Amino acid sequence: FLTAVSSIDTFLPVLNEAKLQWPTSALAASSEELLGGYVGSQFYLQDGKYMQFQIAGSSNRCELRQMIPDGGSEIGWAVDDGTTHTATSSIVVPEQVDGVEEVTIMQIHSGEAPQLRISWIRSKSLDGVAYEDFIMSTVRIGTGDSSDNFVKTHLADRTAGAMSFQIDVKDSKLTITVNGNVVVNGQDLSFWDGTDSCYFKAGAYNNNPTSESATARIKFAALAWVDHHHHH
Ligand SMILES: O=C(O)[C@H]1O[C@@H](O[C@H]2[C@H](O)[C@H](O)[C@H](O[C@H]3[C@H](O)[C@H](O)[C@@H](O)O[C@@H]3C(=O)O)O[C@@H]2C(=O)O)[C@@H](O)[C@@H](O)[C@@H]1O
Ligand SMILES: O=C(O)[C@H]1O[C@@H](O[C@H]2[C@H](O)[C@H](O)[C@H](O[C@H]3[C@H](O)[C@H](O)[C@H](O)O[C@@H]3C(=O)O)O[C@H]2C(=O)O)[C@@H](O)[C@@H](O)[C@@H]1O
Ligand SMILES: [Cl-]
Repeated sequence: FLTAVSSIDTFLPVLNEAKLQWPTSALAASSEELLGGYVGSQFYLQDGKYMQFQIAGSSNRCELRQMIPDGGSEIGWAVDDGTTHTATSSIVVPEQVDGVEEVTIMQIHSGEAPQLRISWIRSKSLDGVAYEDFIMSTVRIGTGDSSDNFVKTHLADRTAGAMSFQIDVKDSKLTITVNGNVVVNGQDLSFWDGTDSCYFKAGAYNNNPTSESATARIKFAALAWVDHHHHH
């Protein structure tokens, strides 16, 4: 039988602050249900150690969405509220099966748009450089479709071993740290000033596959939203 993520202590803090959306943004499991042992092939404990997400289908997801802690409702915060908002993770990205082309593994999202997606990418050129099998950040600085609305950055080549990420937002600026090294340093998020509906996400969100049957798979060794105010 499949082992539940809540059967160990590692992920209990974030599970107390998230709902699971699967296979779309529809509710699969509340925070209470996650803490109570919700499990399926889409969301189970691998190797006694990893919170593993799996999903097939274009634009489908198996993803945690940040909630107010202790049974609360959906959270919404602003890039310019003066608080530092932080998400941390340690992720093992396996080799992806044929047909999977991009898997979003962490986000900042709002009611209307993704401010930030960190994604694995099979193949893409950025600023005239071709990259394969790598982790990318995609930041929106507008809501349009033209390339001027996005800042897309190579973060790191995918590693077999765990890779650490940290996302920080403070005073309308974004920092992304990968394996302890700052890769994105103070990216401007001020376009989003006053949007009070932002939240963190993490898991597997499958983008532009070439086969809707192909199953994306992502293993988390750690995941947390870090509260700089220590509300207790
Ligand atoms: O390599 C490129 O720059 C390609 O960008 C394509 O447009 C992207 C866009 O930059 C961005 O990555 C966007 O991301 C969306 C995501 O895939 C999901 O649909 C959801 O999260 O919404 C995201 C968003 O709207 O920000 O996806 C588009 C896209 O549809 O591919 C094109 O410009 C492409 O021609 C170009 O090669
Ligand atoms: O286009 C998407 O799939 C976006 O969905 C976003 O989640 C929303 C979405 O409305 C979703 O259906 C669900 O809606 C909830 C909503 O949270 C509301 O507050 C209440 O919980 O009932 C609604 C419902 O059950 O329909 O959750 C929403 C949310 O903001 O959490 C995100 O998953 C986006 O990332 C996505 O692009
Ligand atoms: Cl799409």
